Amino acid sequence: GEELFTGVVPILIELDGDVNGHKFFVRGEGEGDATIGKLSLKFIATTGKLPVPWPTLVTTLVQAFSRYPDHMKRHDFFKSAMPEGYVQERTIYFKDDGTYKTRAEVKFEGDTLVNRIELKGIDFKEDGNILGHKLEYNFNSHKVYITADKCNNGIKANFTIRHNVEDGSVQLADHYQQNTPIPVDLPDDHYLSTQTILSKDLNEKRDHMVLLEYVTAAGI
Amino acid sequence: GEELFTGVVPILIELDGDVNGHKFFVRGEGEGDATIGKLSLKFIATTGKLPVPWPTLVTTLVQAFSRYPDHMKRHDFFKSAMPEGYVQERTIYFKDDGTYKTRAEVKFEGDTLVNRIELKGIDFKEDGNILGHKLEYNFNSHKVYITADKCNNGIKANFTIRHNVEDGSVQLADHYQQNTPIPVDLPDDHYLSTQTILSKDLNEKRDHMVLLEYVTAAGI
Repeated sequence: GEELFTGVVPILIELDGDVNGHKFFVRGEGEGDATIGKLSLKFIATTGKLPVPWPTLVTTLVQAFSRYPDHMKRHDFFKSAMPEGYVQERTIYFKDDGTYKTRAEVKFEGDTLVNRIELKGIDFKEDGNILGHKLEYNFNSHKVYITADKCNNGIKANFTIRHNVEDGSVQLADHYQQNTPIPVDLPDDHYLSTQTILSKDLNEKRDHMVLLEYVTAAGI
Repeated sequence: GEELFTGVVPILIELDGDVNGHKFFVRGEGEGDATIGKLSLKFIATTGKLPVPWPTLVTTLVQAFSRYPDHMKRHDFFKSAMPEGYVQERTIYFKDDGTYKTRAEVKFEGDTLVNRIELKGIDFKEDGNILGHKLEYNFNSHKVYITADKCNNGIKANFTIRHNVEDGSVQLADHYQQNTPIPVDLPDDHYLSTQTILSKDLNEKRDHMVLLEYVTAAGI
C-alpha cells in the first residue's frame, strides 16, 4: 500500500471518450508526490481538438496522491488498495446540460501509477457551455466529501464543481463517486480539498493541457 | 405484514429431502397463533419410513409465528416480510457426523402460511446417531440468536440443538441461518426461546410426527 507512495511516483493516464457521438482520446504523463500531495501532468488530445472543454475532463482525468496527514493515516482508502488497485465509477451531471459517466481502473504498472478511463457523455446541448466551448481555462479549489460504504468494501464521494464561463456565469457539475478495490481499508467521513492550475506547453502543437495539483485530506 | 398474524393462521409445510442419497418427502398441515406463539402441526412421511430421525427435521421443518411482545414490535423481521415472504437458508453440522443444507420459501398462499423446503444431507455415518436412528423422540428448549445483517436486507441467526440419544449421550447440531425477503424491517440482537413437544397420532398408520411449539422473543 502506502509503502509505495513515499517519494515521487511517475504517472500515466489514459482516457477513452465519446460525448454525443464525438469520440476522442487523451493520454497523460507526469508524476505525483503523495507525501506533499503534488501532481504535475501533461495531457495530449491524440484524436485532434477536443469536442469538449478541457476543464470538464479534469476530475475524470489519482486521488491516491492526496497528502493524508499522519493523524489521518487510518483513512487513506486509495493507497490501501495499492498496488492491486481500485475502480472509480462516476456520474457527473452538468446543470441545465448533459451528463458524463466514467469508469476507470487505477493500478500500478511497474513503477508508474496508471489511470485507464472510459467516458460516455449524453444529452448535451450545442451552444451550451460544454459543446459550445464557453468555459474559462480555469479550475477553482473544491472539497471532495468521502464516506465509506461498508457493504461494497469501499467508499463513496460526492461534490460539485464550479466551472467559470466566459459569460461571467458559472457552470455547475454534480459529481457522484463509487470506489471499489481490485487487504482492506475504510475511512470515516472526511474530505479532500484540492487546488488546480491549468496551463499550456508553448512548444506543444497538439491540443493539450498541462495540469498542476495539490491535494490534502482533512476534517477529523 | 403482522396485520396478517392477529388470530389463527392455518399452515402447510412441505419438505423435499435427500440425505446420503436417501430421498424422502414430508408434508405438514396445522395452524399457528402468533399472538400467543403456538404451533400445532402433523407431519407425514409420504415416501415411507424416514431415512433420518424425526427430531433432526424439526428445525428445518415458520418463526414468523413467534410471539413478539409489544415492547419488541420493531424487531419482528419475519412478520414484516409478509405476505410476500422470505427465504431461509441453513447449514447444520451434526457433531462428529454429517451435515444438512436447507433452502426454503415461506409465503402466504390464500389464507395459509406455506413453508416449501429443500434439504440435502451429506457425509453421514451409519451406526451414527442420525442414519442409525439413535435419537430420543424429544426436543428440548433452545434459544435462537438473531442479528440483522444490514447489507443483505435481512437477518442472520445461529444456535446449536441438543438432541438426546438413546445411549444417554447428546447429539449436537450447530445451526447457521440466513434470512432474506421476497417494505422492510430489521431487528436489534435478540433471541427466540422455544419449547417443543413431539408426539404421535395413534390412529395414524404412516410414518408421521405431531408437533406442538410455543415460541417467544426476548432480550431487549
